[PDB]
Amino acid sequence: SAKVAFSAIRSTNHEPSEMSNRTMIIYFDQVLVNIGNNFDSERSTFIAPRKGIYSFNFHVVKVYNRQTIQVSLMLNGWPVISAFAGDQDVTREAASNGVLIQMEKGDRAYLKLERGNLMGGWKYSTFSGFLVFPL
Amino acid sequence: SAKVAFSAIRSTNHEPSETMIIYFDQVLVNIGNNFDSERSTFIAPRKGIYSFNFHVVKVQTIQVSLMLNGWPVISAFAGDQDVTREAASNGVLIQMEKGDRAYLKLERGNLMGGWKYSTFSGFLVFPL
Amino acid sequence: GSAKVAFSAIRSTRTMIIYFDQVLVNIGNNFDSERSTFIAPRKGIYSFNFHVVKVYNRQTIQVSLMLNGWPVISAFAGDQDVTREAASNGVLIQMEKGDRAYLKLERGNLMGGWKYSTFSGFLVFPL
Ligand SMILES: *[C@@H]1O[C@H](CO)[C@@H](O)[C@H](O)[C@H]1NC(C)=O
Repeated sequence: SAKVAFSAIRSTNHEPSEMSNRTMIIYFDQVLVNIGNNFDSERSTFIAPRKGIYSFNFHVVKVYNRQTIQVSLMLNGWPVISAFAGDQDVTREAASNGVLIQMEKGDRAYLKLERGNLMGGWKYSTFSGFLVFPL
Repeated sequence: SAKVAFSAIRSTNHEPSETMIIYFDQVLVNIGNNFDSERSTFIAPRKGIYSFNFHVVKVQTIQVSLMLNGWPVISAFAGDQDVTREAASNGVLIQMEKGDRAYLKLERGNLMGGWKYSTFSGFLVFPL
Repeated sequence: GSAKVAFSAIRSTRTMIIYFDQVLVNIGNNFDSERSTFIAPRKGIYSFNFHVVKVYNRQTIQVSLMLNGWPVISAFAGDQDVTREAASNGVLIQMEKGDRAYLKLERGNLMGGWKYSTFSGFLVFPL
């Protein structure tokens, strides 16, 4: 209803599943907040419970930054915003962006690795979201 | 009044138009219409705490300062190393009055090749 | 009233706790100790975001958001040659009354200082 919020973090440097390599969906294992449980089980897809304005924020951190990576915030399979990183030799680098989106009942919001790979594991990556107000 | 929010994106790599103000053509969210027509200015409709967030993406060292009534409040920097793209990002909460104007100014550098994928967001957290 | 909790601070000109002298917003006065410290007044979901600016070029820094002396999220800037690189991250947290949230310089020393570093947070909704 009025209180919907999720907060996830990848607490581990493990490689992606070969199921996750296909779908190109970035998943998060450690869930710090899930109010209304609309952020589902390690699929890392948010299901809008009702109509309203929602906030979204992500940071995709990588240990290996050789090849460029592009992360796109998806809405029902269509990209909304994008973040860019890679082509670096650094300690750790984050591809980060945030946006507010008007959602209708049942929309799906998730992160897709449009380009690059998650070799060496993404760790300390974050994905947050909450309902600002329903409309 | 109670529910105020905006959200905009630079959807094309087009060169800037003629004031040193970074505008965004694609508006996802505008609740209350307090974010003006295809430019960067948000006008506070009531006293309260407002959230603001911006990610200005480029393709030289540019400084983006979040302006409030003509003075800078926070600043972001994007030193151009050997990269395809780079973002100057920051965010803050500000206490604002009815009539205050928050917008993004490009203090240093220029945006050529476009500032595509740059975002700007903001909403009223609670009134006062 | 009790449902309105928000703070935001910048850094202008020990336990490795980063501080932000200029306080833009403090509603409820629950951010104190001349830094990014903040005690939750009530149980609920709180938002947090921070940008720690790596001023000097050749350094590497790591900033960890702390919850009662334990890291929750980490931000990284360094091993590069770019001036004023931001170690940034954000998270929502479930917290109870008395929980302390602050920023710790986990690795490195902010050289050239840190300036235009921001640290803000607010109560999304109580529980
Ligand atoms: C998924 O792709 C990454 C990057 O190539 C690889 O390291 C990982 O092993 C792949 N997953 C599986 C299950 O092989």
